[PDB]
Amino acid sequence: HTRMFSVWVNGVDQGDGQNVYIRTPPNTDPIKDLASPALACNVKGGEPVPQFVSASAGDKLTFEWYRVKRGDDIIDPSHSGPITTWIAAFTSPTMDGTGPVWSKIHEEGYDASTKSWAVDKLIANKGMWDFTLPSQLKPGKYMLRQEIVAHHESDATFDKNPKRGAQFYPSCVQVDVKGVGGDAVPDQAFDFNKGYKYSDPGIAFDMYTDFDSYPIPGPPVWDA
Ligand SMILES: OC[C@H]1O[C@@H](O[C@H]2[C@H](O)[C@@H](O)[C@H](O[C@H]3[C@H](O)[C@@H](O)[C@H](O[C@H]4[C@H](O)[C@@H](O)[C@H](O[C@H]5[C@H](O)[C@@H](O)[C@H](O[C@H]6[C@H](O)[C@@H](O)[C@H](O)O[C@@H]6CO)O[C@@H]5CO)O[C@@H]4CO)O[C@@H]3CO)O[C@@H]2CO)[C@H](O)[C@@H](O)[C@@H]1O
Ligand SMILES: [Cu+2]
Repeated sequence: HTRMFSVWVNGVDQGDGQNVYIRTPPNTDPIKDLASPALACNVKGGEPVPQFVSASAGDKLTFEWYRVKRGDDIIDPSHSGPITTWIAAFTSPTMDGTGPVWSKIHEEGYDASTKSWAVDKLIANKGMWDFTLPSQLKPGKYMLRQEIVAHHESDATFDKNPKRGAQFYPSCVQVDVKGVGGDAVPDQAFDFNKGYKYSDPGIAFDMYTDFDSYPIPGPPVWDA
């Protein structure tokens, strides 16, 4: 259990984002049903918030996460798994992030050298998660989506044991991308309800064995 507090732009906190520029769900509960409309932007994903983060293409962004209170333990260390970041054009305000619209822009999963997960790193860096807005990206509004997947109970699938299964923690942020950017339009058009399946070995994943690597679900990072 976890959710986002604010976004930082080149190391500058834009201030509490919850129901401002983040589509903040009412609590920290996980999505587990891969058929749920909420898989994409969580439980209030379809409700506009009034603001957009201001950034230029190429800018470094930091997503800041918390569990109960800002600056706390962030998420339970049991909750090992990867952290992926996505982009989609802002089609209309009542978009909810369903359909074939997403391109993946960053991922960290399992680092075998350190035996460290993305989540272990999120914790040790106090809920701060960094990535870059592609410098080639075309100026305009987009939704960013960033997702912690936790695998403490991914050793079964939800469809077989509803009391278990992988847990998805998606956060969608509204961003007005300015500066020069380039001509890149995100064009992987990945659909989460279609594209995440119980058969994916990055979902049906047993973290309680001697494993050497973790296959992160979805396409590779957008070639930009
Ligand atoms: O399978 C074989 C292997 O098993 C391993 O053991 C595993 C085991 O399999 C697995 O089932 C187990 O799972 C437990 C997790 O480890 C543990 O983290 C999890 O704790 C949850 C807890 O269930 C939940 O209630 C709690 O909810 C909080 C939430 O954190 C918090 O954000 C929210 O806060 C709200 C405030 O209260 C409110 O004031 C404010 O306004 O809103 C906030 C939210 O917006 O409150 C809720 C409820 O109070 O979250 C915690 C986690 O943070 O429990 C799981 C059990 O169901 O893990 C085991 C390992 O750890 C063996 O280890 C291995 O040997 C075997 O091979
Ligand atoms: Cu949890």
